[PDB]
Amino acid sequence: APWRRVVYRRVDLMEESNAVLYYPPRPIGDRKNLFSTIFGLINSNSLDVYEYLDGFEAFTDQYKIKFQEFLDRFGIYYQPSTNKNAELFKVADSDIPSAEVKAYYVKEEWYFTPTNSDVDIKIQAICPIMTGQDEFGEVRNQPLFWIPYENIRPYIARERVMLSSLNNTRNSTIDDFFRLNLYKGDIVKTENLHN
Amino acid sequence: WRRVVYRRVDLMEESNAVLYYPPRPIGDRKNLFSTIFGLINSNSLDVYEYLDGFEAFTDQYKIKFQEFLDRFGIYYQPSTNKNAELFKVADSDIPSAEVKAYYVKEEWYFTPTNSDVDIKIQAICPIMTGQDEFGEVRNQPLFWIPYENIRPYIARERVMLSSLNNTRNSTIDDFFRLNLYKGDIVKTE
Repeated sequence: APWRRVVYRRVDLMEESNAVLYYPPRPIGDRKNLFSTIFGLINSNSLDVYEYLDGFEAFTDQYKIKFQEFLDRFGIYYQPSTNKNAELFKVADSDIPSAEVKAYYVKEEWYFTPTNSDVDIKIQAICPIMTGQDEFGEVRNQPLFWIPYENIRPYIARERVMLSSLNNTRNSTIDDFFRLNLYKGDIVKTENLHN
Repeated sequence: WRRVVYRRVDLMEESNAVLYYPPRPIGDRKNLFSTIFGLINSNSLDVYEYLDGFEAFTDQYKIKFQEFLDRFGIYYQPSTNKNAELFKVADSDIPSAEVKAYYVKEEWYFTPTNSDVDIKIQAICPIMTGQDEFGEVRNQPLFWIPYENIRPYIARERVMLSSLNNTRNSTIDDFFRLNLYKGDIVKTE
């Protein structure tokens, strides 16, 4: 009787509708983009992120990202932290690949409501995709990790963003952008859920 | 004296086709990736995480086979004999046909003899080409194999080479040790 599916969408930050998640490419003054926010939150032990696996998502302790391994894997320069409670490592903004994350994978869950006869679309998780040259000169698109939407929601609910579709209200947040499905992207995968 | 050189070895090229031969195990004949995969599954080979910028052959970066299978979407089932294999993996799900290149890490020794450049293989990295869960075709370095770890096994793997006038005594170890592979330098340290 219940009718559910999982939909994965590729959200390109170069498109006007999604540009809000990219500006500024590197932090300027008080403003930073979504990736710079995410990176800062992982470094401050405020956000649990999970390994990108090809074919499924597992938000378990086994697949929880080991931040140092992540930094070493993607060649991000770091130094020891002078206060382990504030940050796991000392990482300068210029070494953070916030300008290189030009797309996100967005996992949604579609739920049929019996009484309403309508379908509810709810964001479940997001995955930043980094574009850049590897150590061997190859340009690669690399999904970095999965962020369960519940983990990031308290922080993006406190991040104000201007949206032309919302007539540039100063009350809209990044959480509103995702919850209200204001992002645009193509469906890259679908999975029917079998209860 | 020493210098680290990385070479991309394309398995499609005639000179390197011997490492790709056959794309999947034809009865008893298996290619280099199939041998590697089989040894990791039988707990006979230690392989290490591919890191962008450096190689660390330490316990911290040792590949965990199940995590590797999950990460690269290789279908597996529980093993019926844990002593022979960690997991039951069908040949069609083993990406032996999708590994069409390797990164080869070389140590160059130079001397004061003259310009003796002696090239010693240090490690190899299979590169898998294929579509991910989201339809994107990607080139993915899988892991680093220290050459010493694989050497005793590929020293027992016979291969026919036209450059060696098809002797039945040449091994895959000879192919690597004698620098019979061909490829472009992609990085120098």
